[PDB]
Amino acid sequence: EPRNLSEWIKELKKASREAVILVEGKNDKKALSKFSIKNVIDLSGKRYADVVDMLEGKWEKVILLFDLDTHGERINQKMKELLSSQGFLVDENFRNFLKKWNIIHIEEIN
Amino acid sequence: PRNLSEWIKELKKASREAVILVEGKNDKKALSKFSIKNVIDLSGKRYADVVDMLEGKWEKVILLFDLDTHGERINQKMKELLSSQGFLVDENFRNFLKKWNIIHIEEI
Repeated sequence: EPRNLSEWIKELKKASREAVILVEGKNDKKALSKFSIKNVIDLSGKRYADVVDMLEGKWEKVILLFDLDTHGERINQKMKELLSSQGFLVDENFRNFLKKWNIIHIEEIN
Repeated sequence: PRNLSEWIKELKKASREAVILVEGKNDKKALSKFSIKNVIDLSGKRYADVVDMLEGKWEKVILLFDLDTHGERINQKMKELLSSQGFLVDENFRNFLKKWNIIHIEEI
């Protein structure tokens, strides 16, 4: 749907009122904050189960936004499997959309 | 160490006296192939989980995070945390990789 990064960010912000965004680092969270996207959880420094416990009974959907490099893909797969196993709806549409553009690290949006 | 082979030999020796910290499970697996087993992977753990695992058991920790931006940030974070908690932090092995331009532990 989005034609450019600007529209992608607008759509992500709207979606963030209905689902939590998961990223790897604090800097990824900061980059999103600049675009007024605040409903974000950074994984580094947390057990995977900590994310589950934080979302339980509060959010049903999670938007996965890990980097598009090998490191990010492994984490993406791990969290996708974990969250789905715990009953959460996993949204990969936003991350998959970025695969068509020249970007690897979410931090690049800043 | 004069080369990567000796670096591995020295790291293995040092791993009997200090714990090695890496970012991922795959980095840990890579070291395991060289019979270096005293390694903790950070992904999936709270920074404080590492402190609790080492307290009273190990006094020194060898930092072996990748040299990329992601790795350097984690290296600085763990260096500051571990030192604040009383652990001796060893960056000598990692710095040798910097010298040989070895960015990822999995590359070894």
